[PDB]
Amino acid sequence: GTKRPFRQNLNPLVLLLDAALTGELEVVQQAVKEMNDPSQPNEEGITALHNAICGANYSIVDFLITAGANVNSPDSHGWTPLHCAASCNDTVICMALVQHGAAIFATTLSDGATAFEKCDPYREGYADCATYLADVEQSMGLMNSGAVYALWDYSAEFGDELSFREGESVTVLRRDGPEETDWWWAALHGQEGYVPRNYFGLFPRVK
Repeated sequence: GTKRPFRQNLNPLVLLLDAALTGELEVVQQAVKEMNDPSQPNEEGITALHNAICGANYSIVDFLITAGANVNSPDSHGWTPLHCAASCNDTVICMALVQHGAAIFATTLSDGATAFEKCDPYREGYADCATYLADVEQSMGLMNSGAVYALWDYSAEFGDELSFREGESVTVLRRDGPEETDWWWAALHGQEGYVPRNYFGLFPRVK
């Protein structure tokens, strides 16, 4: 025990990530106060919220979302918190993410899969989680008078596309245009144009 010298400047992120994973709510709470950024990723693109979800620590998921953890943060492989939650058929976490601004149509980096597609047919809760995510997919651009919330800036690359800012309420006019499966015809400040599905949530972010 003698030999190892003590560290004077421990990294709150390393403590946060470990706590989020093992299930140490109080450690996570103190670590969040300490640093600016709870949503800060490690090398792999893994956040407190990722670890909390894979650890199945519902109390820490809830605390991290409320404190304004990035519900859309992709890891190295383009897996969002919603992808991870779906892969465990975790309907309760899927609901909490969607309700705090998760992008239902977000696609992974390699092979371009949605959260719905990551549901595990050989584990409890498959039907419940698949049903929920498919219902959110259906509901998007239909609920809230077609209003959906931009989760990033976008710059039109053709004249029939709509530019928009992070946070802006965009109104979907037509979804199922057979001409585009990944794009909606939408309205913002009396402009009309195609917007990409995967940029939007059913609810806004927390600040």
